[PDB]
Amino acid sequence: LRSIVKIGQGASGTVYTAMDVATGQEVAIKQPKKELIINEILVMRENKNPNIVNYLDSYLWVVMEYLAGGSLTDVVTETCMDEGQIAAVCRECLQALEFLHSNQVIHRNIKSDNILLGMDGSVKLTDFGFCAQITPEQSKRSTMVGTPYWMAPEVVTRKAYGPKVDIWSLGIMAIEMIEGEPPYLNENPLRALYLIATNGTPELQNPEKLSAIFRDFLNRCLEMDVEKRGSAKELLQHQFLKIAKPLSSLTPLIAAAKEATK
Ligand SMILES: O=C1N=c2ccc3ncsc3c2=C1CNc1ccc(S(=O)(=O)Nc2ccccn2)cc1
Repeated sequence: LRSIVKIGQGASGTVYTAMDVATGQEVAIKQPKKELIINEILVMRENKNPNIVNYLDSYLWVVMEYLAGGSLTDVVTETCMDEGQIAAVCRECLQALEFLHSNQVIHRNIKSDNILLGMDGSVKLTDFGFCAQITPEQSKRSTMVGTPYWMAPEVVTRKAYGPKVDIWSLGIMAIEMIEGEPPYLNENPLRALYLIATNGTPELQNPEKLSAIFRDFLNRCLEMDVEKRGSAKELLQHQFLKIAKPLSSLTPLIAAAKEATK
């Protein structure tokens, strides 16, 4: 409990900004279910990585690092991304996922909403409120947690699921970067859950627009066979990531996004 211790929209609490007095760093400060809070700070403090929004301190308040580029959601809903930019974002997210999975942590809520962007093009992950710390003795989980449209079918059907569900969600995020929305978004969340259960691997509106390499990456991200689905370390070696652009190539997207949402 106590043991470990304005850009605000209502959200699930509010957000503000500030500056470091001594070093000058700019920081962002977040201001129902406290047990999840305990899990969240514990997981955040011991899992620092360049591709994760780093947790600074706590006081309920939470101080974490500053990224002024916004979230990937504004980019995917207001801009058109090309395969190079998508590959760069996917590589950053896969690096974060490899780091977490090597530490036996499953995010379970990967989506464009939980990706933050720096003005330099930095791609980072956040929102650990839905973590799953697994172990050799208990390495699977059946709780139906996450956001419906991004949830893997094995999670939806409450089967035994592992870290690769994150991979599935990453694939859904890739569809976001292609079409602007995850599959079934016009449907309500419950019908969306049923459609994920009954259809399986989602179909793209216009797959013809994609290179065979990108289709291959998606097919290895959205494979129903968990053994056949790729791990983060396996996917980091995919040829798709070879056509990745420099992160500095996301700065225009960010610039476009802020123009669109103003
Ligand atoms: O840098 C950040 N680290 C964060 C960690 C968690 C978190 N949770 C919600 S936001 C956030 C974090 C940020 C930055 N968040 C952010 C929010 C809005 C914008 S913005 O493009 O919309 N600019 C602004 C600025 C003031 C008021 C409203 N919007 C930019 C970054």
